[PDB]
Amino acid sequence: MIEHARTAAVTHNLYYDEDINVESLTQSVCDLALRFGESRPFGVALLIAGHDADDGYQLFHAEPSGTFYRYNAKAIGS
Amino acid sequence: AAAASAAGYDRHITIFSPEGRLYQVEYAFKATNQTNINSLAVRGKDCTVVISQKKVPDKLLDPTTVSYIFCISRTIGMVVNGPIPDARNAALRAKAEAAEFRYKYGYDMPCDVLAKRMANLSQIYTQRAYMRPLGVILTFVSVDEELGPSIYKTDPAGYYVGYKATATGPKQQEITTNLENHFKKSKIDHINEESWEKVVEFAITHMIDALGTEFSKNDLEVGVATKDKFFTLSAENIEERLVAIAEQD
Amino acid sequence: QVEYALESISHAGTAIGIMASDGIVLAAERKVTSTLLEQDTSTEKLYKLNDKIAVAVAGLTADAEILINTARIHAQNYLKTYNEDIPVEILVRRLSDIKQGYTQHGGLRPFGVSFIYAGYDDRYGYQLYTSNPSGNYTGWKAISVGANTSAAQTLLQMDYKDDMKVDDAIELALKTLSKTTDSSALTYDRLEFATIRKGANDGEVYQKIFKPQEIKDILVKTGIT
Amino acid sequence: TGYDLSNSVFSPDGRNFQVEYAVKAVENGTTSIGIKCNDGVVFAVEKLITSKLLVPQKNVKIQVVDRHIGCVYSGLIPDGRHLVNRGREEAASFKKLYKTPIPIPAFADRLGQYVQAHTLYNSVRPFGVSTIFGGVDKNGAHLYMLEPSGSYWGYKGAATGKGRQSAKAELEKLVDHHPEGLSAREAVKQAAKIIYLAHEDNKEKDFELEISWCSLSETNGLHKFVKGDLLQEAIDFAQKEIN
Amino acid sequence: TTIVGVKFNNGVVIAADTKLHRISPKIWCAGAGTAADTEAVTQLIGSNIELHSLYTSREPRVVSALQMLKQHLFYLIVAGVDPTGSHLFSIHAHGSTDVGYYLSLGSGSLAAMAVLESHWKQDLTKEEAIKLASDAIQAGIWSGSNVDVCVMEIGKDAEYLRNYL
Amino acid sequence: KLGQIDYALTAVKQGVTSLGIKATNGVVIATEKKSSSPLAMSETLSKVSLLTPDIGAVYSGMGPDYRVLVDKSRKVAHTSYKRIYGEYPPTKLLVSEVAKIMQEATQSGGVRPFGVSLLIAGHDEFNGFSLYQVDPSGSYFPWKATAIGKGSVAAKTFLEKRWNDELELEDAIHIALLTLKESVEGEFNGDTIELAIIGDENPDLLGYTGIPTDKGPRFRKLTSQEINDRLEAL
Amino acid sequence: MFRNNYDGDTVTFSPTGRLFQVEYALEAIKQGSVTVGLRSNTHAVLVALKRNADELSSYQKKIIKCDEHMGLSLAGLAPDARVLSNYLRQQCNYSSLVFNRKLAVERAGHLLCDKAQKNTQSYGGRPYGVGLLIIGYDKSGAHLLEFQPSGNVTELYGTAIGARSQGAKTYLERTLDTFIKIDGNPDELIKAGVEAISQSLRDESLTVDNLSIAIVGKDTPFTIYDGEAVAKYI
Repeated sequence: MIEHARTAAVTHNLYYDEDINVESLTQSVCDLALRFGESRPFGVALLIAGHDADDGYQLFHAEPSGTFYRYNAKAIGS
Repeated sequence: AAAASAAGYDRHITIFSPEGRLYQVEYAFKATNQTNINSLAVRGKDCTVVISQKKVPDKLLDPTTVSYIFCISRTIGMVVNGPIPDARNAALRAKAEAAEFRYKYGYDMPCDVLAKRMANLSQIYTQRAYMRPLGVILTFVSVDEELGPSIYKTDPAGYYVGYKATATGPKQQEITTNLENHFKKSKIDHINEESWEKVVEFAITHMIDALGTEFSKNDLEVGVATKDKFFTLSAENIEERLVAIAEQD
Repeated sequence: QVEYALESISHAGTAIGIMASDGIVLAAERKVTSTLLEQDTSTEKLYKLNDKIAVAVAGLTADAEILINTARIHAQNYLKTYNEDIPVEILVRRLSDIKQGYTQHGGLRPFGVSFIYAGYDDRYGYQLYTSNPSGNYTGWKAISVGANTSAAQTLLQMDYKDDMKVDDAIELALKTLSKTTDSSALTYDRLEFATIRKGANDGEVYQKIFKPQEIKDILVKTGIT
Repeated sequence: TGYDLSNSVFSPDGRNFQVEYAVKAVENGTTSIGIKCNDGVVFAVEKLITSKLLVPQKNVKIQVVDRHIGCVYSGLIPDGRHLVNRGREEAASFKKLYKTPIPIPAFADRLGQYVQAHTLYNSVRPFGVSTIFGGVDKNGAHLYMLEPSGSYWGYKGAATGKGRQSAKAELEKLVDHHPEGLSAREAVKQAAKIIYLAHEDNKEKDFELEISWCSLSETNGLHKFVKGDLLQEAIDFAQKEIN
Repeated sequence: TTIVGVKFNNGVVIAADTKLHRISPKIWCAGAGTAADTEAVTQLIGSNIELHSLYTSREPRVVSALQMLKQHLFYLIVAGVDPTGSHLFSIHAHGSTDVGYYLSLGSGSLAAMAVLESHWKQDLTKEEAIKLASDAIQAGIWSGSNVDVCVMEIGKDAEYLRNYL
Repeated sequence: KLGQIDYALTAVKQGVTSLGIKATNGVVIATEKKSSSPLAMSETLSKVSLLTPDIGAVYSGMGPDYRVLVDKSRKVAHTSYKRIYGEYPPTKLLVSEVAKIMQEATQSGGVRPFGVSLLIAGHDEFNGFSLYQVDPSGSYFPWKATAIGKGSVAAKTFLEKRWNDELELEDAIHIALLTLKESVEGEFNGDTIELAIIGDENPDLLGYTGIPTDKGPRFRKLTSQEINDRLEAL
Repeated sequence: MFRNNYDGDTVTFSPTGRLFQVEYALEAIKQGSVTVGLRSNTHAVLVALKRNADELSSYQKKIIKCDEHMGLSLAGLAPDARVLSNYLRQQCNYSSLVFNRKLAVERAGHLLCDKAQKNTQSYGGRPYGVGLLIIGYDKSGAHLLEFQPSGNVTELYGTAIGARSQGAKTYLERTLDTFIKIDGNPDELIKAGVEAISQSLRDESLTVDNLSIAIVGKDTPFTIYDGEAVAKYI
């Protein structure tokens, strides 16, 4: 999921000359989990944090289901 | 209609049983008896003949559409013993095979290469766990120019052989025994008559004598193989054969 | 996670390799077989890789012959590439790596065979090696694989001397096999035999993979009838 | 004992139990019928009204293929929609290639082959529909019923769905009493009578009678719906007869 | 250039100067191109026609050899004997075919066709046909020695003579 | 321990008997031809097959599998050696390709092994006359003599009594007809037996003459009259 | 205590002609929060109650724009609503560039039925587990469609789907003659929808973020209201 998210960020940067929105990167790692890489779960819960000029400072819980939510604060793990 | 991974036990897919049997193929033999139709095929001196029973108990059917005799090409035809959907599949396949052969090789598909081709297709359906056997026996007839009058029969295992005469259906063993005892008496490999009018006449007689029931025009179907024409008799032409049996004896 | 493939070879007849101070000695035994199964064939025990290298096999000929042909192809390719023939170490490592791959990759099966690669090259002199389904290989002074491995290795250990001649290694291989034979006598038709020696007199590597009469002659030297 | 769990399998009898179970889905559908006339085909169906919220002019049970083939079905609703789409594109394919309207028997075989293919592989299920279809071509009137096995025949009159027993029995009386063949105007009236007689087993639900016809004299051999006064005349015939 | 073919009274002949294009035991060719013929098409059709024979259990027809030539060349002459009887054909880069009681092709053709037209008979016996083929190619000559010939009689295994004149 | 290949071997052990015998100057392959009905024309199916003019085969087990195998084996003998090397294979090469075809079926899931065992017999310039058994596994073995099918245990006991390194092809034919006679299910005559040799070349069966290089089939199926002539002494 | 043998796959039929796996996919629609749709002749309206995971959470998207003249809502499953809605966006873009038309909302319905029925017929796949209410405007007027995961679509004047929808559905059935005559006034059609969704909130209460609304028809593009934009409809 991380090396997919890294490859997704660098490909958007060289396409629009602009930084990826944090929702759109969160969506991309969820699509990977719906594809199972290429109704199964895939991988692990992620907290995804970032800033973009449109929707400001954002925190997302990306889930093994290939779905997500934005949170003002979120705890995961123990 | 694509292939995919799926599960099965040794009698739900074509797989060898502990005793080397393929149950899915033996159960496709039982599917051939389902229509409750008997058929008969015999060789003349310069023709070959195929007679089928016709059952249309349902008064709401158009009887013209109920048909188990199929025209594969100008020279060659078949009768199917089995469910009509599988029969129409086998007919569409045999028509396409014959057209593709006449295109490539430049002469009309012999009856020994069509039965072999259809038997090779049935062997691929007998080793495939993703596709079933067809519930059909196919009897092909023509008056070949290489072997003359020809009957070839193919079955759900992809076995085939040529025949002197044959019968197929629920009561075939009596028709077969009465044919065996005819050739044991006459000692020819054919019915010794020079015109298709006398062979279609002799076949209807044997069908009546074996099944113990008389036929109206509508209870029978007929095929008449001659060089450069396989054809099926209309009911007024079959009436001629039936009217020539009553006047004769 | 391969030990069943190492169990497989334990049944497969027996091969002995013994290295002298001036040569190497491969011996192997054919399993007794049906009267009508053909013997005059390519599927034997003592094969070859090049004019300087020979192998004896335990395990199935169908897994052996692919590796033997790969070795022949790779040895021909090396001689074609450098005009000096392949070192024994590079042949066994090349054959040890192909065999390791088919054991670790779950799309493939471990090769159920273990060859004793005898050879000569000037980088290390005469070289006796064993390789097995795991893809590991070891250098030896003497070794055996397949049937009666344990009994044969004790008789090897208590009689082997580092200074011995090739002729002493002929005796030791034949006497080991006649000590540890499953049949209560040993005969030329069950025995396959080969040597690698220093020429007729000059510097060349001379192989012999012995014909049945030469085997009879060394059996009647060695007092096995 | 496991022969009935997947689609390719023959039972020990040599029958495909998943296709036996697909025709149980057809037997739970709304009753629909067809009548072969002297020069055409009439189709009729009981359209069950499930609530006031359905937009009344846009739920239509009778389906049009090309311009000369009428179609109606009983059982799974997504499966009927798929056979009607195969039908529309199969007819449009022949019309593009040969520039002439598809023969009803050739159209029927292309569907029979499609539906039979869905009995071959265990990677798919059968269709849960029987289709009654028919029309007028160069050879005159044709009426067909096609079933989940890919089996089809030509009919004089055809019935499928929940009321099929009562409808078959009435259709036999039409055939017995009119052995020359019915006019399209009388076949419309007589089809309305058979759908009302089929609904008396199901009186708990409201229904709309829906009729269409395709006749060489009444419709120039183009398939059209029975609308306005003729529909109401056929309703009033079915209503005096059901008393 | 080399070709004369004669559809004689019990079989067929083709002659050439020193062709070897044995398509099947009963089917033969000759041709100008020589590098696309022999290897390539006549080896490649020769496989397909032996497979056709083993598959169908019948002799291979000359019309099958013609179909396969026309679709596998996608200026040869073809001759052979079927269960149908004897045939002679020629094939063209246009995608066409023709049949004649006799033929010749290439630079010697008109001179050879005059010698053919001077001597053809509908009852022509095989030595007379072989002689006509021989002498029409001899008239085409002032590759190797002057004549070789292939002959296919209705009842018989083909006879090729590595030279005749 | 049993799997799908042990069941394909049981299909072979249930199938009609066939055999092979190798002599000093040739090979015999032979079998019974069993009829499903007395109305069946038994000439219209072949039990013994030509693969190349110098290689022939006979089977035991499922006849339809063997027919698709031999069609593929012929295509294999063509696309591989005739179409690139210009010449037909040694028996060893074609037996390896037949075993490769049989192993591919036992390997692929959603396929079953071929329910046949094959005896493949032929000639080669380097190897001379040879006989090989190919099993449903896709494994191959060379044999001096062998039998497959129902009668194989009694047949192999008679072949062990009667084989020696000095048999001539004509006496191997007598041993083969004696071995088929004991296992016979139907009648025993030239119409129920099928028999072939790979032996001397037969220049008549080349079907053309002239080119000195070609010598015609080493392979020959005996006619029913030639069998009946031998059966008068047998 | 019971063991359904005929619900393991989407390709099994029950002995009674049932596709249980498709029925269980209809039971998945009643897992998502309520949505309402309704229409007149000039306008069609969606209204949806949006859930959240926690008080720190953003609200889950219920309404999606497929084109300037149509869009849908998604009760039951959220990720199954994006596979269908993405395809419906593709088919609208394709209809603009290939035919120079806006996709007809009936045509869009058939394309969803087609895509959904294929999953119902093939092994390894699962029927969709999402119910769509599609609204649109085209040359035939204002439209509302209910798509069901079996592969079926229905033309309605109004409906409700999601958990506890029978309340809103029963209010629409009782109010039908009134909301279908709300022409030339979009706000009253929105209020009739928000009163219908208020019958499904059993004791619960609408708020700016808990409520989302959409409208299309006549001069108005498909628009979504949520957040402060729904404040005049609470």
